Amino acid sequence: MENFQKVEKIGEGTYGVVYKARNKLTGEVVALKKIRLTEGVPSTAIREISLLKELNHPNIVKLLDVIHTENKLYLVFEFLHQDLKKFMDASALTGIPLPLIKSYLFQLLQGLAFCHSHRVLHRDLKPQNLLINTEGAIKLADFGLARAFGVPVRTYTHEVVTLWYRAPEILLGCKYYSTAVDIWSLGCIFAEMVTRRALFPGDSEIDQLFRIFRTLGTPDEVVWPGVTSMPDYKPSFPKWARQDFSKVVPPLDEDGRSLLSQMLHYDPNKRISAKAALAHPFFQDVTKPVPHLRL
Amino acid sequence: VPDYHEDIHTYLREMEVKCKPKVGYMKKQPDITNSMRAILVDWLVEVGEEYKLQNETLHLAVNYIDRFLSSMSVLRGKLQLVGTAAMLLASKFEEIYPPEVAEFVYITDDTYTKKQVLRMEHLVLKVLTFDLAAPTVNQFLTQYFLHQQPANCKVESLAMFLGELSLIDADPYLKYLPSVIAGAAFHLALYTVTGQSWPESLIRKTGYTLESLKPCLMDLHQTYLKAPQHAQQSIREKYKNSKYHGVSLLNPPETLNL
Ligand SMILES: c1cnn2ncc(-c3ccnc(NC4CC4)n3)c2c1
Repeated sequence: MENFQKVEKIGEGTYGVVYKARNKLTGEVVALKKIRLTEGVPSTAIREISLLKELNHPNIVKLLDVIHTENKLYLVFEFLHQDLKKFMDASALTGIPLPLIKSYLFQLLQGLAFCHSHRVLHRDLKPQNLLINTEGAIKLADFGLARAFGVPVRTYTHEVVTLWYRAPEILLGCKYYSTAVDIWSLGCIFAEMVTRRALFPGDSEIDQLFRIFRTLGTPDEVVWPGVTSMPDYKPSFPKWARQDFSKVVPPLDEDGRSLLSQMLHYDPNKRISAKAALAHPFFQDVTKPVPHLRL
Repeated sequence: VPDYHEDIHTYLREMEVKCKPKVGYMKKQPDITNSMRAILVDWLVEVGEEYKLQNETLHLAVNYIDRFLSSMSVLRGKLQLVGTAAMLLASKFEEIYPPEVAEFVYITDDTYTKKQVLRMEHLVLKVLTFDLAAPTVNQFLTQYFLHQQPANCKVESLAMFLGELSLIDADPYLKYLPSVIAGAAFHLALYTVTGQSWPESLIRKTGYTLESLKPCLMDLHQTYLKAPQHAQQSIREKYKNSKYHGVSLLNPPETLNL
């Protein structure tokens, strides 16, 4: 651990503190993830390492080294400058240009496609777990709640996942996760880059569910076979009408809406996969623009 | 969704080679026999039941133990500490809410201190070079069940049972990759319950012809037959339950007509 120079805190979070650091010998700049050590090695740290070690991809953060002492455990990442949320906050007045939104989404979908085709669910995609550099890249980060699904992953009864990007199937109390929950999250992020505002900013689970309904309509058995049966569905749910996606995402072309409606599809089984979305017309003209970031 | 299933199979198939223990390690271990390990794995099945853990946890735990022993000389009195730490790591990796360490201490009749179990955990991680995302006979059965027409729980429950039994006896089941043991498990379970065979689709998916599965399938059929005599009886007990359709009380066929 002595070959590393701490530079500054660049990240927070419950998982641990993230520092920008410099390799005193090679010069390489890195992000260090500190974990204090009493229940042994944290489960989230065990999953994050073992899974990232499989996933070498340009749109997944590179875990460079894991350095384990007795009393401390550091995860050494390739450095990235800021996260998507901080960039979004900064683009509030001017907006993120559509050429870049497309670029980001395209890459996000490539990261997720590579994850899912290596049996890895991210489970917690949100703008803060997505890292951008000055050169146009965006990468999937934080894999503490990530899971391998060689065997189908059962859903926790107390979903520690973020509220706003949560898929309807979870909120309605389905038994298992599936790749669909990662697509849903991205959908919501995609809409957010477009609208400058969070698409479903709920207070509670029921407020999050109702917000999803007011926009996309309240699902029935036709649109979602078996929805009524689901453990947390209620008969007394309001029947809201599906809204015009041109009023939900005004500045998006037809393909953009086409794609967004498909990522925000109700039935997890019919919802688009990351693999398929890459082939969607929307990306026919995809470029790789540079963002304008701040210190 | 279907789109990834194929990519995942081919990936697991690639990975199972990588995360696989050395075939003839027991002979290089000068203080543990196959028996000692059988006694350990069976105990972990008891542990699994006691804490209502996924079977997948057990399957992982076994892979960790096996790879650990594949490169570390271990004395017999410390084997359980190896077994324990592995079950803790498998639990942390797989389970939703894993059991408290204090409790993996508790199930060893306090043979080891809390500090001993935690130090072992860190050492297992070291030797396994953090690579815990191992393919299991279970992960492979899950993929195969999608190819059923239609889904038959007795078949699944039998395959699970059959493949679980394979964990106990290092002889002969280290010889085979999880994907093979799973394939042998599946056909044997399906043959017993429905009378059908290793389906044409799965042959195409796996590349395994039924004839290619014969060797493994021969040994598994034997394990199934001698199941009630075996010195380790936790799995048979576990699979007597109504939940697993009481599959361990189904009589094996005497010949496999192969
Ligand atoms: C948030 C949460 N978990 N987590 N793990 C690794 C990273 C990471 C990797 C690479 N660069 C950065 N820096 C970013 C904060 C700007 N962070 C990160 C960020």
